[PDB]
Order: sequence, then structure tokens, then C-alpha cells
Amino acid sequence: TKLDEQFEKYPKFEINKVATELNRIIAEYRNNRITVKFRPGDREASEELAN
Amino acid sequence: AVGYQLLLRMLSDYSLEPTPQVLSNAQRSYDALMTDTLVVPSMRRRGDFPVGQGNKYDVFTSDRYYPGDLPLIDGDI
Repeated sequence: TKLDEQFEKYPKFEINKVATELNRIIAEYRNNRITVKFRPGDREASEELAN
Repeated sequence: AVGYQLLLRMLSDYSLEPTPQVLSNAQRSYDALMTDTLVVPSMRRRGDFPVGQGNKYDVFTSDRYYPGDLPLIDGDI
């Protein structure tokens, strides 16, 4: 506001409290990473192909 | 208002007394005059009051605390 011929601004304090669960989920993923795995079939040489 | 106040001041010169209606009219005129010259100073902040991170004191405004004085360009206090 003008506030006696000036432009003092409103105080805007930020207390971030929503990132805790996001950090927990990210740590949960990074503790157990997953990747692609190929499973063999019912053939004579599917095991070597999968390996 | 000025005339009524001046009359109230000079009534005692001629050894007179003011009737209540004159007093009421003078009071009303004085209130009307005093209405037109209001101030309402609208006090400012403290001076060490923190300025929140929401105001972006890193890039938008260089200072991180409330000034407490009129900023300028060259007078610089």
C-alpha cells in the first residue's frame, strides 16, 4: 500500500512443509532401484538368449 | 467557524454572556473545520523487521530488512 506516501510491501514469510513426504518418496525409490529383466521361455536355448 | 470563535473570544469585552444556542453553533462549526484537517499518521514498520523470502530479496530488491526511512537516488541521507 501507499502507507503515508511510500511503497512498503507486505511481509511474506515462507515455511515449506510439503516437501517432507516428497523427499521420503524419492529416498524410498533411490534406496531400491529397479531395471529391465528378460525372462526365458520354454525352449532348449532360451536361457542363454535371455542371459 | 472563525467568526464564531472570535465572537466567543470578544463577548467578554462588552460584558455579555453566550446563550447555549450560540455555543452549539460554534461547536458544530469548529467540528466541521477540524474534520477537514485530519492527519492519521499511519505508523510505519519497526526497522529490524525481517522481510520474508516471498519478496525475493535475492534478485528483486537488494535489501533484506525494512528500511525505516525514505529511499532516494542521490541525497542518500
